[PDB]
Amino acid sequence: NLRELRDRIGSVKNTQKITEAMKLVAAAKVRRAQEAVVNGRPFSETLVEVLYNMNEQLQTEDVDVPLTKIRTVKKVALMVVTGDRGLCGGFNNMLLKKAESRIAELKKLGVDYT
Amino acid sequence: LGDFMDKRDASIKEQLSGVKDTSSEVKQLEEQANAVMRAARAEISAALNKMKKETQ
Amino acid sequence: LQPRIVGEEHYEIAQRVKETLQRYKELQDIIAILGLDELSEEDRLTVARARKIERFLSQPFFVAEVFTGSPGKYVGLAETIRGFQLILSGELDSLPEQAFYLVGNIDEATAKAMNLEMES
Amino acid sequence: LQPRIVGEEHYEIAQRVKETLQRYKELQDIIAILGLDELSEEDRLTVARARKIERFLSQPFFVAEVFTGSPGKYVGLAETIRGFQLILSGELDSLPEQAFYLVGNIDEATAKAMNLEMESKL
Amino acid sequence: PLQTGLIAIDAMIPVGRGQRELIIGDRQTGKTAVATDTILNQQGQNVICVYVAIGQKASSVAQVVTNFQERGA
Amino acid sequence: KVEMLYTKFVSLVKSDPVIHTLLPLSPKGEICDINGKCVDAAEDELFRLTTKEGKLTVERDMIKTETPAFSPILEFEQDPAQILDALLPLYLNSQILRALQESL
Amino acid sequence: VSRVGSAAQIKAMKKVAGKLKLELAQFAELEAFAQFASDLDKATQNQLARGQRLRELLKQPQSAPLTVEEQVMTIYTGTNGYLDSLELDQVRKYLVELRTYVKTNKPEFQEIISSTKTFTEEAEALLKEAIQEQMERFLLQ
Amino acid sequence: TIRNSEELRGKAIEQLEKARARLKKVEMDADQFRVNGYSEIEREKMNLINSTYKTLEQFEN
Ligand SMILES: Nc1ncnc2c1ncn2[C@@H]1O[C@H](COP(=O)(O)OP(=O)(O)OP(=O)(O)O)[C@@H](O)[C@H]1O
Repeated sequence: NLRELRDRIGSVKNTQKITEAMKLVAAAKVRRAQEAVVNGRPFSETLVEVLYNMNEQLQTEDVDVPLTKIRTVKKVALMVVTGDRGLCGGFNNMLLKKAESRIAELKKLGVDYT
Repeated sequence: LGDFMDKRDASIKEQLSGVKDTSSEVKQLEEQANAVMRAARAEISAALNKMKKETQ
Repeated sequence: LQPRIVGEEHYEIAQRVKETLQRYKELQDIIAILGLDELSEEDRLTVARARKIERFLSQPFFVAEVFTGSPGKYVGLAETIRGFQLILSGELDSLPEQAFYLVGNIDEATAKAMNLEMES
Repeated sequence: LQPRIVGEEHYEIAQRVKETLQRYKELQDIIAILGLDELSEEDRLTVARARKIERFLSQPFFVAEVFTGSPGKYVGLAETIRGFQLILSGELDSLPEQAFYLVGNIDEATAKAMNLEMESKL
Repeated sequence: PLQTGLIAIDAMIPVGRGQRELIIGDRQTGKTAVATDTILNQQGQNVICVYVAIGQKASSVAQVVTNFQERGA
Repeated sequence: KVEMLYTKFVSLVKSDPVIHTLLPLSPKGEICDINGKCVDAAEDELFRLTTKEGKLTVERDMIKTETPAFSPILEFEQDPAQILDALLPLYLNSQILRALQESL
Repeated sequence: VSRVGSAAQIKAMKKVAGKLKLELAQFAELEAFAQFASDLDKATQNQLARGQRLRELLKQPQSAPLTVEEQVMTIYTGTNGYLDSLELDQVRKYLVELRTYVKTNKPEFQEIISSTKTFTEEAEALLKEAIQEQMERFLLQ
Repeated sequence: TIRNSEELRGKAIEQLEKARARLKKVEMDADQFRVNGYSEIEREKMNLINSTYKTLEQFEN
């Protein structure tokens, strides 16, 4: 049985050296993604400053835009974004299970979630 | 003419009222079959098992 | 461990323990590598309940008080059915792994759970 | 198994099957710990390919039918290299894998594939 | 054919009269149990069984002959 | 009251999600959630990978920026009750892209 | 492995499920393979739930030596996919109900086939008939 | 549409007749299950008692 468990050891060497590869690749993806986010940053900065001073300048509530007007409690949608590739682990279906409890909380008041 | 119109209106309304009543009655007969056969299966199977264990 | 000796109830009690714990070992040798949450929700719960039975079988010994410190406890057949029953039904299903650790009686595990929940 | 003595295309068939097969036999433990669906695509195709390959080259025997259920097949090597030139190339990657299970010839594998698709309907 | 009484063996891996199938396995996994089961399966098949017990507990062989006295085999 | 559920970024292991409320919006800076989150000043943080040891962490500072009151003399060719009706889709798209990439 | 094969078992079980050994071998591998269960193919989903229910047929109680005709019954119940739609963990109950139902209703089946050792259309007909009946009985309930 | 609602009412009453018919037939099948269960408890008790007594007599022999 010696050679076969020896080869299980060798494949565990393989496994460690491949999990290291996945580790470094995901680190490169994290670097590129945070680079893209700080790339889209000044867009965000500009829009929030112009939005803050615009809704400061508006100065009275004669603004009937349907996207913002805080209306009644009908259906409350879920814009949930989830895992990207299934080496996820815990948090990336833990968001799903917290979403399940939020579906429970929306059916508490019975609001007909979407 | 108003009597004829009120007649047809109230008649169709009572017809739909009886339609909903008959739907609830069909669900009531479904409850009849459901509880009857369910308690029947329970009684027959549980009595058979209990008397089987006792005689065993 | 035969139904026609221990009662079929105690036989399947021992079964429903053993299936779960053997499954836990079969999952153990691949969970230790590559971590906990790569399982199903089911297999995660089954691991939790298997380790529940595991720490639940930590019988405190009456002669081991002078070695460890805890004055051990005595348990019997009502325990033999009921601790299993609460574990496998899911009555005790939120108290932690310490909350049945080194306590024989399952009611003693419940009181221990009360005490550790009280100390927070 | 020299190329010049088996035919230099038959040898390429043999090399391609041994290559993707050995790579799969390497990959299989990494599969068993990280999931095929994770295991990257340029090898995720080859694992399913060679996975079809080995089961296709499982072929029934005229005596083993007592152990299998269907009477076997005496397969010709041209038919073999033909079917493998389909699989290793990736022409018959549309077929289900168990259509290659225990099949003498690749046209019979297409036939069993149509039968499997038919029963996927029925 | 020769009959097992146990399902999966006759299902996939058949035993036959004259065929010498080999039960194998670790300890405490029902080897003697499936042996006695495929013995007292034979109740109308005109099958002599020879349970040659070798080198184990006489209490165990008394248990199996007790089960045989129960099952008539 | 949409309940946007991206997953946050606080630690490398357990970045617990929070349930954003995208649409409808609110007063300008307010991008509050259902669970009283309410950063409410729409200047946000930016995650970075601090390296204090052999391992890594998260570096997020709530980076603020000014309200310039951009110009009193800047003229509104489209009637500032009207230009905001199209500016708010842009805030929606920026929030949904920031949530998308935070989830990633 | 049994290295003499079907020639040392009955022709009825032969004609029913000679192939089931290799089918279950594939189910064992694929169930080892279905550890990576994220997006299973629908056909392999059918295959895995199939061989799942088959393995559940290969459960049997302590010292209950089934009639070889009953083994033919359960082997055809498995190989003809009636149990595929049914409940996956109540297959033991389905089987004991089915065997009691046939052993009462149509005990002519087991004797005609034990006199012929052959899975004929009469066997098929009696089988699928009591299968419809007891499938109804255990669907309700 | 009012007439379709009335015909749907008639269909509901037909399904209620089906429910009552299957209720009576289910009670008949329950009498059947009680009959077969009486026969089964009889078979179990008689088989166990008689076979155990005969096995005791075989032990006596
Ligand atoms: N179908 C079955 N269902 C439940 N239990 C079973 C089954 N078959 C065998 N067993 C159990 O296996 C246990 C061990 O029996 P057995 O002594 O034959 O195992 P073994 O490996 O032969 O042990 P040893 O080699 O020490 O005799 C028995 O207690 C028996 O109940």
